[PDB]
Amino acid sequence: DRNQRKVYTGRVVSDKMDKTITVVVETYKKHGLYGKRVKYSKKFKAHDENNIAKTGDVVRISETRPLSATKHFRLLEVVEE
Amino acid sequence: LDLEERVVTINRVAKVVKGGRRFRFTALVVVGDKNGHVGFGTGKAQEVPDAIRKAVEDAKKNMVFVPTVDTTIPHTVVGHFGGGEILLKPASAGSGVTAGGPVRAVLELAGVADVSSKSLGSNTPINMVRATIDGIKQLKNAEDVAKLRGKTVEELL
Amino acid sequence: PTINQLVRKPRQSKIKKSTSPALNKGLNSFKRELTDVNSPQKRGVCTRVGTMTPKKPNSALRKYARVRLSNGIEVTAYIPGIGHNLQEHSVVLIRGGRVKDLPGVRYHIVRGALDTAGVENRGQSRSKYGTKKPK
Amino acid sequence: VMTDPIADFLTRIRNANMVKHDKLELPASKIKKEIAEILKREGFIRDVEYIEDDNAGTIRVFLKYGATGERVITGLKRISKPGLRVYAKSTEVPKVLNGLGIAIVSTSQGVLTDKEARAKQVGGEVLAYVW
Amino acid sequence: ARYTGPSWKVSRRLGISLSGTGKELERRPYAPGQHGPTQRKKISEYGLQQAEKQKLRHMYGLTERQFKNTFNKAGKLQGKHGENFMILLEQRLDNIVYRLGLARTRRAARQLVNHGHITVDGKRVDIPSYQVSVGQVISVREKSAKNSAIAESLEVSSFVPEYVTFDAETLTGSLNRLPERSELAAEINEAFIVEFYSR
Amino acid sequence: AVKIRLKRMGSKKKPFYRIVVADSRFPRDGRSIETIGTYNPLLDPVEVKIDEEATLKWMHNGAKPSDTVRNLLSREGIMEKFHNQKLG
RNA sequence: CGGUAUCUAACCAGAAAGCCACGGCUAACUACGUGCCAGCAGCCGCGGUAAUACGUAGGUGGCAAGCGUUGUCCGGAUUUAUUGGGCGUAAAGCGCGCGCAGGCGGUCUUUUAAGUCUGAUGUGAAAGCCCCCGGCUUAACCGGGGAGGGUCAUUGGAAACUG
Ligand SMILES: [Mg+2]
Ligand SMILES: [Mg+2]
Ligand SMILES: [Mg+2]
Ligand SMILES: [Mg+2]
Ligand SMILES: [Mg+2]
Ligand SMILES: [Mg+2]
Ligand SMILES: [Mg+2]
Ligand SMILES: [Mg+2]
Ligand SMILES: [Mg+2]
Ligand SMILES: [Mg+2]
Ligand SMILES: [Mg+2]
Ligand SMILES: [Mg+2]
Ligand SMILES: [Mg+2]
Ligand SMILES: [Mg+2]
Ligand SMILES: [Mg+2]
Ligand SMILES: [Mg+2]
Ligand SMILES: [Mg+2]
Ligand SMILES: [Mg+2]
Ligand SMILES: [Mg+2]
Ligand SMILES: [Mg+2]
Ligand SMILES: [Mg+2]
Ligand SMILES: [Mg+2]
Ligand SMILES: [Mg+2]
Ligand SMILES: [Mg+2]
Ligand SMILES: [Mg+2]
Ligand SMILES: [Mg+2]
Repeated sequence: DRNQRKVYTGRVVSDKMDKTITVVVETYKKHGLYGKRVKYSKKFKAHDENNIAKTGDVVRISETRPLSATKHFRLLEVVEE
Repeated sequence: LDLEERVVTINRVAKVVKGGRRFRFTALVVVGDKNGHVGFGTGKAQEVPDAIRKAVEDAKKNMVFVPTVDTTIPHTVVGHFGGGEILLKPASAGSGVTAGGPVRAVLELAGVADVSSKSLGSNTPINMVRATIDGIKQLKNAEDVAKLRGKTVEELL
Repeated sequence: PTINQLVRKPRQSKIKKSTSPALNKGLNSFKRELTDVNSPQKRGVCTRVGTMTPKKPNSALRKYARVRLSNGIEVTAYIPGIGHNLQEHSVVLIRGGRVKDLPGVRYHIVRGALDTAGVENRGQSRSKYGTKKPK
Repeated sequence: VMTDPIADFLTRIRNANMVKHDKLELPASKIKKEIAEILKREGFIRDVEYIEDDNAGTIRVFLKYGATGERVITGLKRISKPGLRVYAKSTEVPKVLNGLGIAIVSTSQGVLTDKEARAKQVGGEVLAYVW
Repeated sequence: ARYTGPSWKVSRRLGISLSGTGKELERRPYAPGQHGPTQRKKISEYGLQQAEKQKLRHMYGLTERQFKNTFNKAGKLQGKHGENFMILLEQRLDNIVYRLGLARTRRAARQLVNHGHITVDGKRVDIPSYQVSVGQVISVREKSAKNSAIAESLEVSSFVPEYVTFDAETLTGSLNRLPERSELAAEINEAFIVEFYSR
Repeated sequence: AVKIRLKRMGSKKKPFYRIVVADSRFPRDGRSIETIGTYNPLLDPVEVKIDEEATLKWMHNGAKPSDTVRNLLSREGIMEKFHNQKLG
């Protein structure tokens, strides 16, 4: 019995920084008028505590309080490479 | 039988001869009865009343039938003769008949009480009448479809 | 076009153009710039009066007046009716409406509203041309 | 066919009607067989048969005409093409020709006619209009 | 009333004997004006709908704004649009006052109702547009029961319709039920009205 | 402070009030928290409808009725039973 | 507010109707005056000595305490066409090819629930449009109840189709 936080899954795209990983999340959205499913990817920032992730991996992240200027998401686990 | 004529248009056509021009009047006439039979005809003569006479005589050979369940066409249909198109839709009871120039005459001399229509193509009266006639020819009743497809009337719908 | 070709680049519709460009502009003196505001009539002072000749096949002597509006744009207008009283340095009110004959005239002077008077000896169609009801 | 086989099936039937053919054969598939069965059970064709071969199999259909022609099936069209797929809610299932025709909808319990999809109160991708 | 002028001219132009027994057309049944005996002109389609509309609003004598407003609010009831339009035009207090026999013309009934001589269900009402419902009773205010004109208005009574009730001892009437186009009017195609207003 | 109070609407010289709840600060016709009932004074026995148990629990939290609303609640018996369950 | 609403007596048809249009679209025609002049005009277009198109008069048609003109917006316009258009000659296939990203993808089995479909809960304030009752002598207007509006959040189901 406790309120929950949003959770996302995606692919790691950059790792050159320290303790952080950039994650891209992909989704459909139907167009406003012609009703066709179109791809759209939004790229996030996550806090990796031990530099575990690597470029190209498939990971799961969750939301948290703002931990930096542009980071507010936390790594949860690595789904796969 | 009891036929009610209605002149749709009268046009004055001309041909050029070495001595000048020669003018002839052509009449389009839609005839029919309020029971569900309607046809159209075209006549051409050097005088208007004789043009209407020729047009009604020609029209008296092109009767068709308009299935008119409950004073309404069974369903929507698009007539596409020539360069013109007419779209006909069933309408609610007591809504009148709303249509263009000649399609109104065609649908009112056939006895149809309630229908909606839109001229999606050209506006030449002859082509509008012909397209409306084609659209009517594309009409079929529920009983006929049930007979064709084996299923009885109620199981059909 | 395929639906993908419309997703990639949509349909841009036409754009219309105004036909009375003077009546939808105003002037602000403090910053000296033409603002956009649509007005049904507009007043101005006439800098000349005279007549023109219409296009073929019509033939007459059409009475115009060249005016300068409140926003600085100077145009040409047409005086309807039989006779007028306009002169130099006269203040008039103008409104849209083009005469087909005169190539340049595009606006149209309203009568009886300002320094310009009505049309004398009207009996009917009187609201236009601005004449009071006799007797 | 290369892109969409259901449209090919519909257009083969339509092409066969125009010249008053009697039967037609085409490659088989798990959805084409069920579409043919719906068409037969509804009353738009005469019969359907399955011929076996090496790779995938073949399906033949015997079309239906009245006593003097009068094509029993007078029109087909595809609604959800590969370039744009359309889905219908349970309260949006189309009614073809005021119920004179039928619409095929691939719901969660197989493919159904328009009528029976309004009995289970379910919807899904509309495939074709037949009338 | 609201439109004041000769009444034979309107009936002559429209071609029926609206609000009368033919008294407007026995002599000179042709249109007014300088023309009218000189020539007759073929009617266009727009003219047909225009005539069939003017045939009805001049009959009940109400202006265009009220006419379209009552058309629109009649369009909401279940059933047929023209029928419901023409039925609740018969529910105006003027119509019932005329039908009972308290006036000789709809103008007279309207002028009687304006001056407050008619009380609907015991309360005096001074307006001619009050749509009366089924089960309400109509009196003559008991202070103007014995007037000349209203007394002679029963000398030429055109016989009450079947959808009302009226007695002369109490000088009191009421609306029984609603008419259904099988009782009212015989020269008007309301479908033309619907076509004219649905263009 | 939060209080339950009347809110005016209707027409010129024909007023009609809706017993609502609001902060002191917010405008007379402005935003509210919820609607409690109605109040019509143009009848001989003034016409009132009150949700009762909703305003009963919603006055335990520290909402004080206006004077007129106090009169209406007293006539409706609400305040006596509020008092009772306060000491009961 | 305010002697405001409302009510009761007596007197007089007496104080109280204009605006636009009449060649066609567009419902409604005759006479006089003028003579490519005066002038009219939304488009087609009238006027050169017999003008239903200019000016006036008689009549007629729309509306009505209003009637017209101008300005802006939507419709008719399927004239940016998802619903709902096209490219041989009317406007419209790049001069042709190799091809990254992107778009689409033959047949069958098992699994998944991203897209798809469905149940429930929470929410989408009040006023507004709509439906049903009520109060103002009717109406406008004002009340009472309801519905509709979400590519919405949480949670549970179905697996044909796309992934
Ligand atoms: Mg004029
Ligand atoms: Mg009191
Ligand atoms: Mg006093
Ligand atoms: Mg007197
Ligand atoms: Mg006319
Ligand atoms: Mg003359
Ligand atoms: Mg004219
Ligand atoms: Mg004239
Ligand atoms: Mg008049
Ligand atoms: Mg008024
Ligand atoms: Mg106006
Ligand atoms: Mg305008
Ligand atoms: Mg458009
Ligand atoms: Mg091509
Ligand atoms: Mg060329
Ligand atoms: Mg070309
Ligand atoms: Mg090319
Ligand atoms: Mg080429
Ligand atoms: Mg596949
Ligand atoms: Mg793919
Ligand atoms: Mg709301
Ligand atoms: Mg009432
Ligand atoms: Mg309200
Ligand atoms: Mg309400
Ligand atoms: Mg499966
Ligand atoms: Mg499952």
